[PDB]
Amino acid sequence: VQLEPNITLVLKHLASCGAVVSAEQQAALDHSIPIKRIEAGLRSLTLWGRLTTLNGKDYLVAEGYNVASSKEGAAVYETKYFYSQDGARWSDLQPVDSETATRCARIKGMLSGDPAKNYELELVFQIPELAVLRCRVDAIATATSVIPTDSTILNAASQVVPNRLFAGAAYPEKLESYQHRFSLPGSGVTLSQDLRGTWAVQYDAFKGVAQVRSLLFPGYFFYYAANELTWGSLYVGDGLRNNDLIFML
Amino acid sequence: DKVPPPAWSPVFASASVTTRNQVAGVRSNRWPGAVCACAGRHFTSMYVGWG
Amino acid sequence: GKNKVYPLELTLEEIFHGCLKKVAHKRKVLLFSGEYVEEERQLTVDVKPGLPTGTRFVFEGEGNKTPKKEPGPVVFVLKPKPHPRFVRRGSDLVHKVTLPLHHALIGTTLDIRTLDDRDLKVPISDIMRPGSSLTVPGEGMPLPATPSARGNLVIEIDLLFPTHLTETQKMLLRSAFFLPPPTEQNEETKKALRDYEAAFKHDLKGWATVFKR
Amino acid sequence: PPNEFEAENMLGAAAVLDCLGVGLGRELGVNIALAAKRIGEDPKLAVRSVR
Amino acid sequence: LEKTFALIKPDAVRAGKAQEIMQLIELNGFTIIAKQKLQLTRARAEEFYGEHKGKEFFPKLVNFMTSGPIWALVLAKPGAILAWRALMGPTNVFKARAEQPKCLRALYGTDGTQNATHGSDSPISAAREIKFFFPTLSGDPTIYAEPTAAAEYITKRIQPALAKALAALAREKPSADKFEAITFVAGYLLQNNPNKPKVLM
Repeated sequence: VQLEPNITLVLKHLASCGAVVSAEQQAALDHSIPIKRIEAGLRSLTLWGRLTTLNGKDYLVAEGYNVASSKEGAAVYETKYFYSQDGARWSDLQPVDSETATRCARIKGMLSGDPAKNYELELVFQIPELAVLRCRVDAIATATSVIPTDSTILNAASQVVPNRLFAGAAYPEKLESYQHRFSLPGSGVTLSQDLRGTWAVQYDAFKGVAQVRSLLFPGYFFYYAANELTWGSLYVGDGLRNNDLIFML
Repeated sequence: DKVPPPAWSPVFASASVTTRNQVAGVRSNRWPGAVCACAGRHFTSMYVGWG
Repeated sequence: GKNKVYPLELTLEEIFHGCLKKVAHKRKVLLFSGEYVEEERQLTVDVKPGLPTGTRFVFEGEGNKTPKKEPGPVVFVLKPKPHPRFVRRGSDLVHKVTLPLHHALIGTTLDIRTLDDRDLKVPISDIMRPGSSLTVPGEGMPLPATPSARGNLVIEIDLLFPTHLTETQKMLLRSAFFLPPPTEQNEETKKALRDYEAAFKHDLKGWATVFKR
Repeated sequence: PPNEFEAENMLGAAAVLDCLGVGLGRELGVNIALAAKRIGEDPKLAVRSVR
Repeated sequence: LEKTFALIKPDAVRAGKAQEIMQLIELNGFTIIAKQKLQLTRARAEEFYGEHKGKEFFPKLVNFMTSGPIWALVLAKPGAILAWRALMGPTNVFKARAEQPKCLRALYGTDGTQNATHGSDSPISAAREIKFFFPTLSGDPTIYAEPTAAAEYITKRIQPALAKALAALAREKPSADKFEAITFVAGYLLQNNPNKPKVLM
């Protein structure tokens, strides 16, 4: 039914889970999301998340794509990520090559504010902080991008497009009603096929709203309201990974 | 990094340092989700999150 | 076997998108008259997206016609007009931006308007070295072989050092360039730094944000 | 430097107005507070008071 | 059901009245087959205004038409050409205001040359211009599909290059399979042809 999640509805439904942004930053977002959506050629630019930092200048990260195709048995989106400290002026996040993509996953810690920070590894490897930020965003998006099943569909020329006749998911408390965004529409892959204890679902059946929380990445929340058929997802907190899931559960 | 992070980090309410009436608080790095806020004579502490 | 070679000037936008030019030719046919007689032919030349500079388009059978020899072909050699922003270097563009020193050290975001009608804001990811550069992948000219992939935009950085500095500014710079690591600082050092930061960012009598006269 | 002027606590005013249920709403209130700062800060447009 | 060409000039686009013009066009029964916003260059406009070659008003006409972006539209209706001439009204704005006050020239035009719209005159000119701005828009399956005209078309343009290609293929005689010969003849046609040049790098 919906074609792009709102920022206001998402920030309203996920407020209870701590997924909130400052009010001045909220107004700046309201003004400066369309500006970036028009400056860049994108046609769907939403807010992805907000990563914390050693300063107060958290990283607000937005994501936008033009084309979304079906390549090699996977729905692939040519995503582009932007970051900002305040909601006013956005900058871009260039992708990182594989050598850095492997040398950036060993840098556990909380990111600092200035995006001109260099971490050191071992000879010494000097890595920029924006590379680490992009690595963390890519990992979280690979592990957590959640949408209701059958919300997308395949057309001619093999483009994944919103299912304009989507009638919602029956049993919105079962994990079988949600799927990764990069699963092809025909495939029966859902969040159930992931590790059993990774995802937690709390479903308010009276107000008809379901919340899916990631336990492997503790700061990722997703909401799905069935009566109005609106689904959104945000990530608040840093992008570190919960390795010892077996002990916590 | 070879510098251990501090246990408390600042948090602001505006991107400009000239706004007239802005709250400004601190946030715990050890227990994530614990915040303290102060505006004039009205101050607060609150913890939201996983324990 | 003589041929007439003509420059063909194109703008970077045309080569990026793929133009379709109609050029005029003044061809001479020799007759019994003392002077020649000439005519204007129209030629349609179809430049493909991102053809390399120096491409030769040869029209066979077009050229001045002597009484005995069939005229040789006419050659058009592709060259680009100068651009205010970009200069192409093979398959990728080059942008030469003059950068302030504090933009180099502290870091800012360069603003670049691409050949396509999209703006671009690229952060400075570290302390930009003198004579260093930055690379934005997928933001160059298209590949002539494959009509999807492109090169990578290259920002060549030429720092713009300040012309004047006072002695107190030099004192502040030396204090910034020799500050001890944060795990080596005294409590007096931390208190002094906090006081100075609260004074420099003072909302009414501090100089952290000023309005240009 | 920014001009020194005399305004009220506009963010508090917006909070009060939203509490009572009248006025322009909180989001416009943040913008008004920042535009009034824009007006009052102007050295050329030297104002003693903005409201 | 016929269709005509019509362009909104830069004067009605600089004043932000393009959308209202489209709405009025649609309200009267037209159907916008295809639209495109585009800025002509000097050469393209001069080729566009070929009929008024060497006229007295040509300099200012070509200078105005390339001062800003315009809109190009194809409008479909049973009486599209005459209906668009009537709706578009008299060609002179000062005459238009007196004669027909509620017409596009009177409402949005300002000057003899800044009439704010341009339409076609006759079906031949309309088809020519639609082909000029929309090379891929189909149409006119009756005049083009005509045994005498089709034979003339093949003989005059396609036949001279094809005969040489089929001869070279008969000389070479490639593999008896279809695909190799088809690829060979297609490559030959795309390699040496009269109107296009040969590309070397």
